[PDB]
Amino acid sequence: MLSGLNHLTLAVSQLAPSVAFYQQLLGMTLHARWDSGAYLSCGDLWLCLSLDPQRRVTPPEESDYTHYAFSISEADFASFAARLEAAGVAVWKLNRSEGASHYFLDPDGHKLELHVGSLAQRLAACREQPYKGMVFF
Amino acid sequence: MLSGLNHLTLAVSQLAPSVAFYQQLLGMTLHARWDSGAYLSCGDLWLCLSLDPQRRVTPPEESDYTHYAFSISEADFASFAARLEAAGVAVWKLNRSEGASHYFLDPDGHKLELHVGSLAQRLAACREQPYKGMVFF
Ligand SMILES: CCOC(=O)c1cn[nH]c1C(F)(F)F
Ligand SMILES: CCOC(=O)c1cn[nH]c1C(F)(F)F
Ligand SMILES: [Mn+2]
Ligand SMILES: [Mn+2]
Repeated sequence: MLSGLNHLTLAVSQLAPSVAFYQQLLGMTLHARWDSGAYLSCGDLWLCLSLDPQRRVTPPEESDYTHYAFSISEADFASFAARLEAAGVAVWKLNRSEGASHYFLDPDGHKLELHVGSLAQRLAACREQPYKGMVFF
Repeated sequence: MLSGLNHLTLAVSQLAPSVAFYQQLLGMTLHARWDSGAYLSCGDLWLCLSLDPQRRVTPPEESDYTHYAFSISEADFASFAARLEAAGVAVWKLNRSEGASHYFLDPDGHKLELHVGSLAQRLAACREQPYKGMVFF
């Protein structure tokens, strides 16, 4: 069967600023780069940045809710979010509808998130403050 | 410091067919559903389906290369690809890279992939045959 995400590939319009964002600003590990892409890791996540002439820099009001959340500890969350804010990283959402999260944009408008907590923790929180019509299996 | 992918959220235009696709066709575990979304798991992956009227059913020629690859063993790959083919799931690309890959579309046109092989396997292959302009770190 399927077991886990093998990799996440993000199309990027300009490779160098995107590599810098994920490696320098977000602290991911850069393993390789080439004329048309880069491979990074974030813990056990394999991230590929793929230079794509079709990628457009997309304002958040023009894209749907598809988004990518990265895990961060409760101890590190607030200072990392504040550092992104002070660095001028654009945002896309403010209301915490799914727990402790910070919503921010990459250089091409990919919708990213810092989140504290696992799926198990989110299900437990939802039992007390469920979403409308929620059923648990 | 970021420790991995916390969750992947896909915006969907119709919740019921998307739940059917990810749970029944792709075999992911459904943990909860509410009027506007669902939580599933696939190995370590936390997947959220979020009902979003802004989601367009998007032909693959009209979206960029951003895509989501799921892990499967080599031994299971061919029968899973055949299951998708029997279900009429469209393919958006042929494999031309190392490691088995099957490139398929979800009901809204999200670009998915089945892939066999890790980042370490890819890096080893690239060291032997580097892409144009490739540098390692
Ligand atoms: C850590 C300094 O970097 C930034 O503030 C920033 C903001 N957007 N991209 C960056 C980058 F690429 F330099 F990492
Ligand atoms: C793709 C090889 O280039 C690199 O790894 C790299 C890293 N900083 N700058 C480069 C450059 F200029 F070659 F694009
Ligand atoms: Mn989220
Ligand atoms: Mn891929």
